[PDB]
Amino acid sequence: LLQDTNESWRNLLSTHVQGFFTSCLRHHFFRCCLDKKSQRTMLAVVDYMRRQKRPSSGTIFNDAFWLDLNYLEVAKVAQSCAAHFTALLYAEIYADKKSMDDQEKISSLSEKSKEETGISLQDLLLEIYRSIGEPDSLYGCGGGKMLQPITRLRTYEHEAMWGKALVTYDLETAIPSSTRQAGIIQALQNLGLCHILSVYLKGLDYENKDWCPELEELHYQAAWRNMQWDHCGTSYHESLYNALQSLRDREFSTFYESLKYARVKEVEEMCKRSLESVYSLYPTLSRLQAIGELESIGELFSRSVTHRQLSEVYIKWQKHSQLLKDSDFSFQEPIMALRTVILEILMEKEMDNSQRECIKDILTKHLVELSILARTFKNTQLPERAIFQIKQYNSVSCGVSEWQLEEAQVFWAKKEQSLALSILKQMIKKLDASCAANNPSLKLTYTECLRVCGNWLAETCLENPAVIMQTYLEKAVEVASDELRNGKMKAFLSLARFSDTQYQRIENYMKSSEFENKQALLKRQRELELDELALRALKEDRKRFLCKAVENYINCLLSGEEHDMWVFRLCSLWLENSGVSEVNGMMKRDGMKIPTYKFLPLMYQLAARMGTKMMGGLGFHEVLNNLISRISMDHPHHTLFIILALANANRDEFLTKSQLDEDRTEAANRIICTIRSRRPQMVRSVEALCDAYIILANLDATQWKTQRKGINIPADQPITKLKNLEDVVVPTMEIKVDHTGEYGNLVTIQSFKAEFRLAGGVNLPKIIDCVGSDGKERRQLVKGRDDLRQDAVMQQVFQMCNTLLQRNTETRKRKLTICTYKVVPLSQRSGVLEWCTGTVPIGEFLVNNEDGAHKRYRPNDFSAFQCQKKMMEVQKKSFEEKYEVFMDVCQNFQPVFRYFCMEKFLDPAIWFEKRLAYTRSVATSSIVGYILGLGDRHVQNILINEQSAELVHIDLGVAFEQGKILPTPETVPFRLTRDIVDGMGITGVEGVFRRCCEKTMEVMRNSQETLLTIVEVLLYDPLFDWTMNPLKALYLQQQSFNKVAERVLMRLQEKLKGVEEGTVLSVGGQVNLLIQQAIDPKNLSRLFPGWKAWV
Amino acid sequence: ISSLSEKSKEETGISLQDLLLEIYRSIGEPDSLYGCGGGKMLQPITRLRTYEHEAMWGKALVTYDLETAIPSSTRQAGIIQALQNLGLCHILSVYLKGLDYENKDWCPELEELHYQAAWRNMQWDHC
Amino acid sequence: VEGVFRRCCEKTMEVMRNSQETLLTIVEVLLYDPLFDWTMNPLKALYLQQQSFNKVAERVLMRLQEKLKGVEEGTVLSVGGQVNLLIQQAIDPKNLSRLFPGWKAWV
Amino acid sequence: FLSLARFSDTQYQRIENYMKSSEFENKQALLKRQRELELDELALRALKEDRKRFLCKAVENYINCLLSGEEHDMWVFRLCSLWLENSGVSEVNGMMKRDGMKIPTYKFLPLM
Amino acid sequence: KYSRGPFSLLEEINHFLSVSVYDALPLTRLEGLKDLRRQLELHKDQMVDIMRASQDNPQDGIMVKLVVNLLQLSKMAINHTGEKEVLEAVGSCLGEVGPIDFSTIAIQHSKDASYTKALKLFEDKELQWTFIML
Ligand SMILES: O=c1cc(-c2cccc3c2Sc2ccccc2S3)oc(N2CCOCC2)c1
Ligand SMILES: [Zn+2]
Repeated sequence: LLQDTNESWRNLLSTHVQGFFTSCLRHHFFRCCLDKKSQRTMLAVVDYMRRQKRPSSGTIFNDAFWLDLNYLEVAKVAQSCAAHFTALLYAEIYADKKSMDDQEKISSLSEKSKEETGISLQDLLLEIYRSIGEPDSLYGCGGGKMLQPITRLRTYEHEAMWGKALVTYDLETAIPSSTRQAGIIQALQNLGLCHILSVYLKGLDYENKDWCPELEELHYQAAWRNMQWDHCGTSYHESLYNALQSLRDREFSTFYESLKYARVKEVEEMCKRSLESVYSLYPTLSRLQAIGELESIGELFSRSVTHRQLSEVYIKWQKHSQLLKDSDFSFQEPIMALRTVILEILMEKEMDNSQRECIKDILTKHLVELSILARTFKNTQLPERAIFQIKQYNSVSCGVSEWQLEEAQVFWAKKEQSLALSILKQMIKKLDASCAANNPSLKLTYTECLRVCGNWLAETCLENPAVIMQTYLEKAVEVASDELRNGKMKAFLSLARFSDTQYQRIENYMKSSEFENKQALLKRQRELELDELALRALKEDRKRFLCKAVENYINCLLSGEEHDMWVFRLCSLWLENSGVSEVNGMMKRDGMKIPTYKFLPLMYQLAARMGTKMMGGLGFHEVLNNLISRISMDHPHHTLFIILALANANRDEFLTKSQLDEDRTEAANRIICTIRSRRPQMVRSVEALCDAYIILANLDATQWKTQRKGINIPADQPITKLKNLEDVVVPTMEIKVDHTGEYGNLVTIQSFKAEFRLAGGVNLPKIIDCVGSDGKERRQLVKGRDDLRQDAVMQQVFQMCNTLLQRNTETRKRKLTICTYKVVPLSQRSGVLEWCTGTVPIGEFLVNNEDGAHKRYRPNDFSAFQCQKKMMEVQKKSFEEKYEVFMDVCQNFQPVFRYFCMEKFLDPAIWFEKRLAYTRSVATSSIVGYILGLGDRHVQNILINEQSAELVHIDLGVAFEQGKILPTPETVPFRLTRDIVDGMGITGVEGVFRRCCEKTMEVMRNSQETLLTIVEVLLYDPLFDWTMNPLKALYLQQQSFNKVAERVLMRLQEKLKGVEEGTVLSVGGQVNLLIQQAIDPKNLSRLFPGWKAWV
Repeated sequence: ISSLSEKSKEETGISLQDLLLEIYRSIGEPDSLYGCGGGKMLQPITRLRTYEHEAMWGKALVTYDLETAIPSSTRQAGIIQALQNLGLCHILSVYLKGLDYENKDWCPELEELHYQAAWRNMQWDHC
Repeated sequence: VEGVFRRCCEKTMEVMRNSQETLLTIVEVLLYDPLFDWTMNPLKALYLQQQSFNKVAERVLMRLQEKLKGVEEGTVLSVGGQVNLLIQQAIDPKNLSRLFPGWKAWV
Repeated sequence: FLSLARFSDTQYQRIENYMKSSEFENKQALLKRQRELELDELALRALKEDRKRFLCKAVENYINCLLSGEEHDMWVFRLCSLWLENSGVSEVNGMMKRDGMKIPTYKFLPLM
Repeated sequence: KYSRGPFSLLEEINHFLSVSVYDALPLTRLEGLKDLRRQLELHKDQMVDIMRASQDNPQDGIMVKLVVNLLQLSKMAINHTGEKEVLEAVGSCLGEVGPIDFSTIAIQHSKDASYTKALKLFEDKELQWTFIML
């Protein structure tokens, strides 16, 4: 093909290869049922030719079209050959080519493809996504094929809607008999209806011929899961049943032979497949683990058994269950079922009272763990079955045990609150009567029961706050060795939360307009005395609740690390009641014993409150200074730069040639003096480095604006004379927080490269290279005449959101994160930030005038300059004409961003993985930006990583819906323009994007209190300067503060509760509203031209 | 009520709470069945009656299948009722066919349920 | 209150919730009547126990909307939860002891 | 008719709430501190025109709904509310004069 | 082998993979497989540590790499003398890891490294062909 002239070879080869692929699609015929080796040979030819650069010097799409091919047929052949990622890529290429051909002259494309080629694009995409195994991608395939009963049944099995699956399996009879019976049996088993399933299987024997292998497979599965030891190429469940039978009959040779046969058969079946996706390995791994556990139990039971051996095997089981924390329930449940069957067999074949109790205790612990695991997956029948089995084996006489608390939790999870509360209150009564919580074994159960009952009563509002406070929560704290510490921490946190709720209610009422209206009405004489008495009582109650909440928060922070993020709330309270002596005393006596690292995420805010106004032993400023000094003592590498920045707020004019600000500067100076008194060398070196950065930032570079190759730093700059800083860690590096205070093996600054580069920008920030102790170079961006503190605090919020996302398993399985970069402010107008490598602005990649993606691909559309001019010319006119102009521009400007992943990742597997990462990044960033009200999301403020395809958000100055105050406001929650959606693939926002948005929105909703307290702490920082001002508005587009603060807090609370336009919405409804608002051309046409809504 | 019920059971041998529950069941007023008391909510029979009152048929299946100490005839009657109210007609038919194995004891209620299932499913063969 | 009373309260509260728009517009028509005179003034306050009007009107309407939506002190509740909160507030001697003696909270 | 009236009323209520909101007045105050004033005037006129259009559509469809049955009588309140808050529009007045005078009079009884 | 100190679980797995770099008959690996399975049943806490370490870049984690390598080795043992004994050892090793969430979707098969560098060393599209065929 390289030497082809007049496209003769091209035409001939195209015709013959198309004929081959068409012949592969039959089903006899003249040529059909081709060997898979030949199909793979032709697929390899196509795959090789797809990656070669054509002489036309075009794009990757032309390279994909060396031969005139119909890629739908190739995609179907690849799917038949189990090349699922290749099939998906070829389907995407075919759809793109068909769209381009149509423009020259899914449902519509699917029906057209069915018309000529006889292949439905939608059906092929659904089959490919089913083969791949990614769960969310199955939701982007919707249309006329979602009404068939089999599709609905598979969907119901996806969400484990077993009742719906059972109903639909029983209803539809046109389904093939084997599939219907298998689905019915599986649904019955997943609902816990073991006896019903057994009777159903017995009734299936009537008027039935020889069973197909699936039927006896399910029969043997039900037999071994129900312990029906009566009835009897061996398959997996038959092998398991036979092995359990042999173990019961003390025939170990047959046991080991059956297990060996099962291992060999499972491995052979797994290895005969294609091994394309990781999701294809999980069932085999689960079955192999079950076989291994059974073999270990058989080896244990072969000889005499002791208590220590059973304890050891249960410990091993618990360790392996901990390894399976993120696995799906479909893979963990069979292992648990085999475990409980094994334990019950050991129970029934013991004949020894001493070890019988040990086996019973192990079985009870296993069944409690199974109940908890089933509850975590929103399963309500398996926990009930486990509780029933516990009751069968654990007929109690004392009446109090650990498993009954789990029974109460199970009843609560089933939305039967009366039963749960009655059980738990009866248990509390029994525990109180039995003893005074003096038994070490019953202390944990009593404390947990009291705390859970108090929390449940608080939720149901069935009891007044006084009784909840006095009878359950304070009692739980009083009742209360890692388990004891954990219980103490939980009780302390619950008491603190309840006290904080009461205090916040009192404060809200005192600030409420009803209270001031009552006061005004009284202003128009025993009434005055009564009001004075009521007001003093209200103030006393407020102070008592605040003190209790602060004390219990401090005690909670001292008992563990699971609730560290609550420290924000504590600080908030202490920062809003600085004049209260009791809070200061609690922070000085017990608050000074909290580990210092827990205060690290608030270090920007705390240091902003330094002053020299309230002094003395109980003075707020003295306590704050002591706390900050101790924190900086323990963690110099996380705090010292902030203190220097506070002290060096006005060093720019010092190096060239208000009361609160002066007090903060003096307090920072005394803190720095203390640090230098302990560590003089490090303080001196860091001060020298900060001076070097500040001097370099102020160096003018307006005469190097055009050049991009690289400019050597002038020799007179102090930055070039710093060498071998053995105690100065690189400032733009994420340093792992050490609970201890050694910080031994840290990469320190060694040298700075003599040359710096410019990447553009209005103020021309400078890119420099820092060589550390090892052979690694770090890029740093030094910026002058710009404020970087807002970026730093927004990055802190991003890190907190990242921790929240990692905390929840649902978003942790999808690896949903926010891309972050370290920012170190140095003064009021200078700073240095980490320059991520491999990142490029999306505007640079898309709408570059020279070699943008919109010019390389699709060169006959409007240029970016043309669109900009057209949209600018119509700004001062009516909104309707804006709409026609914007629609005309969008008609002649089509997205081309989907090629980004196509050019860089030629392997279909890597291309799929990178596209999925891109879509998840877009979803997470969009939702988090909406929650934080992040705005000014234009093409130059969003970067993409060329190695991971993920998105990074920069220039975070505008947030908290302040972009809606500018002239021509921003009427979108986030950027979801046509290029952004086009990068997501053929399904757009209908597959992975919507589900990931829902999963992160649910995470935000479940942590609304923490997000409110974090944002409340950060917004009342006197140094943030987040509100929009006329100067900022003019620059962006070429007390009252208190009121806007509570307005922003209220709007954030509404967002995190789901209340939009007064209507409360579910997560799905809120996400739908957000998406349809973001993609609406009506809003996009009303935006600023600099936002570039058409891109 | 609970203290009064336990004192009455201690002296007279009759509990007040369960007597009130029985009286309210006999009367048939639906709301009054919710305030009888919490003394005997744990027993599976009370929970099953509560589920049947609220038409919680899935929970009825789960509890009827789980508890075996319940007298047999009541258990199969409840299972058949719950299966019928969920539309599982074919599952009910196969379940009834499989129940025929234990035909040693046959109370009229099972035959009545068999005939009801036969005429509702239009079998025209269960004679 | 544990039997018929609680369930009937839940039923009527659910009816009020399902008709929140109709109730809201009826009350909005009622309140803006120039002859209703529903607000409280010191003369009536002294008699009972021996333009800010607009703002009071929207405050009352917002409180009524919150009541009909089940939003109590910023937390949205179910019908059962709202009825439980109302019952425990009404039967609480803690609140009853703070009432006017003419109300006769002990009766 | 009732569904169309309810949707138009929802749109009109959203526009009115935005006009009577804190964000709108904060934006106006921020602008109060030269083409931006013209842009604000254009936006305000467009918003008022959309509000009036939605109000007129809602009133018309409520009137039509009250003329076609008796299941939705209690919506007359809403209609009157609109007419009682938009006395000077001069389109709602004519719309009530022409088509609102054919409504059965007993439906107005609970508002007397 | 055990010079310079003992081996951790990660080191044992890396040694197994490094030996797997050499291509030979699957039966020759059988004994080594057994050793691996012993380690895999004695250092599950080290497995937890490995899984926590590999979460930053799940694509090149060693547990999914080991699973893929074992599956490929079992595939190469079909229709050979070592079949039904190599498969048993592979199943025993794979039962010691279980269905751990590897946080990846695609399988990479662990392509060669020196081959890619040698290919990148060439140009002109004809010397690359010569290198491949040679
Ligand atoms: O607040 C900013 C501004 C800037 C910036 C300043 C001037 C010019 C440019 C940029 S961005 C950029 C990125 C790649 C290629 C070209 C360009 S142009 O860059 C960053 N970061 C942080 C994350 O890592 C990448 C750099 C943060
Ligand atoms: Zn054929």
